[PDB]
Amino acid sequence: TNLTNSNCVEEYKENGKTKIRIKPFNALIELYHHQTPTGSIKENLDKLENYVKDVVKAKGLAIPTSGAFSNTRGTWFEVMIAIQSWNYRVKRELNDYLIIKMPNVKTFDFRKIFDNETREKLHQLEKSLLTHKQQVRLITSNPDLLIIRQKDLIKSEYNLPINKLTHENIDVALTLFKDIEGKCKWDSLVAGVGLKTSLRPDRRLQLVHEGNILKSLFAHLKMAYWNPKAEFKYYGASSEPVSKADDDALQTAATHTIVNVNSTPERAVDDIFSLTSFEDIDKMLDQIIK
Amino acid sequence: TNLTNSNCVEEYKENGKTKIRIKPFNALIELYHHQTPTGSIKENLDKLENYVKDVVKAKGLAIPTSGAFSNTRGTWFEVMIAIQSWNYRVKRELNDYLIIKMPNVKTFDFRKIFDNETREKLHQLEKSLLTHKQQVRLITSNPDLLIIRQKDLIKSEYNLPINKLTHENIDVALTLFKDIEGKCKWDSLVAGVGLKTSLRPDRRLQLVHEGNILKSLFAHLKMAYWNPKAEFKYYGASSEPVSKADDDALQTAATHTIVNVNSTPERAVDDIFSLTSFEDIDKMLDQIIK
DNA sequence: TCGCGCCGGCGCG
DNA sequence: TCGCGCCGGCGCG
Repeated sequence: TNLTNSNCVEEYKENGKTKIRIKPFNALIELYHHQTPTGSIKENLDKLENYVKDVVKAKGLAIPTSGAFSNTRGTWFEVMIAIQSWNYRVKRELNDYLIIKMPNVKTFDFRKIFDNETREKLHQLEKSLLTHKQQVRLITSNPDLLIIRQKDLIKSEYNLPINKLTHENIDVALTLFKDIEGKCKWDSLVAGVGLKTSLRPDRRLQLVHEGNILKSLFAHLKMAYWNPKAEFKYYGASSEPVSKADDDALQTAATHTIVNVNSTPERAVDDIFSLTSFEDIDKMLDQIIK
Repeated sequence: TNLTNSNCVEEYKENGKTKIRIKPFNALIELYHHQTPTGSIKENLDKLENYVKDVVKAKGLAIPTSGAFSNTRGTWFEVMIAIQSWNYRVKRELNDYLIIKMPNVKTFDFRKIFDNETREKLHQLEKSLLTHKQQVRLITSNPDLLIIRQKDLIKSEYNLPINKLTHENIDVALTLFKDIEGKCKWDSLVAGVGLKTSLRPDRRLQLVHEGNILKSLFAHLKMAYWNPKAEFKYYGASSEPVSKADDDALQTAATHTIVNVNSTPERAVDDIFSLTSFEDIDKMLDQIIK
């Protein structure tokens, strides 16, 4: 029952004071180093949170703020999803798919996945958009999850499953994006997913912005390569129940598709998934892919 | 120095426990009942926050959570802006403008401001968007601030300035939206503003969604009334410094304007204002209006 | 009851 | 240092 030797929380100094820092990956390793998480997702998140709370208590330290936990829970959910997605393509034996948890736009802009030709197409768009009196851009956060269909990206090292959470295992899932840098043909990118532990009426609209901007960059590519068949879909996924009001908001259109009376309107977010269990991650990936 | 008789915090029961509730309007009245706020905005917000914090301390009660303050600060800033905007149109003598702090989409959907003819134009769009296999919508939060140019809406009661914050004064500013219900011609709506005490890379993109959706509803109206001259602009306003990265994000395009090579692209958010002082609110309104 | 729309406090490079 | 992108906890009808 000894919790005082845990490293899921770290001490550091700032302005002559000792401060507390949650180490979200350490919490995952210290709970899941023999087996990867199973059952209800939300409960595992609360379990991890109550674990760090017990640790700080046992060490006699100040409880981390709600913001620290907001941040921390976001990472847990993403890593749970990234690991489950890694194992999905192994057990399904998807020789030509990758599901990749992306870092932030500054560490690695998702545009860097694309081959030289496609990056130049996007550079032409970006540069022309700035060639006006009123300069415009197309900025969004990196998608949390990207689904890429390209057979020659898959190496045999990806075909070893993750049965336990180590520093080494979490590292490989979270640096997967590095292997595909400058290698994806434009239509290899088939889907992205936004991952949220919970939704708010304000925060759910960030999923619409994301889908809208991504589908707008993709529609440019479809015209630059005059391909009417290639599709890019954008999805949402919550760990909580999704309400009617959440559902309506996320039916919102990618606005460039609704200008004309005889256009068929596209949703910016094609579907929203309520991931109750780890089995639901597999279910979600089944729908997105097949 | 007696803080124990203050009503800026309220006690209420929930599951056999006594809970604390900030009363954000009471905090404003108890600080500004002789004169309306002046000087630096951010400092007045911190002043109001430190006032309720001193009150709970003096009463020996639990300090409200950061979420309670997040909520509370949002209301203070909006009311400060609403009151300053009320006084702006008086001192400028804008006989044909109203600046209105809107409630939420459920209390009063901003679409209800419009006259019967324009509401039917939007109902045709909404209903047709649902008349597909994949149903789509155009959902956003209500704009925080709306600027309406229509001379016949202005009554003489609006021309009395607000020199002190009472329950009665805050009520009139915050129910102003009720007077214009079903009265605005479509092109009377000239601007909306999103008001934020601070920005985040995620949260600032909600201003882009808002602008994008609003300009998409307005572009429909421009076509339904075949008017190439009518404009609707969308603006942001922070109480903190705005960074280069905030600036870039909010240069993002209303995506329906960038489809074609010879389109002139429009920003979804036309400008972002950093409101340091109350004088800056006046400055901002000067640019938006004239 | 919950729906709305608010925003602060992160861990990490 | 700050930029990224995370999300919980509201007051109110």
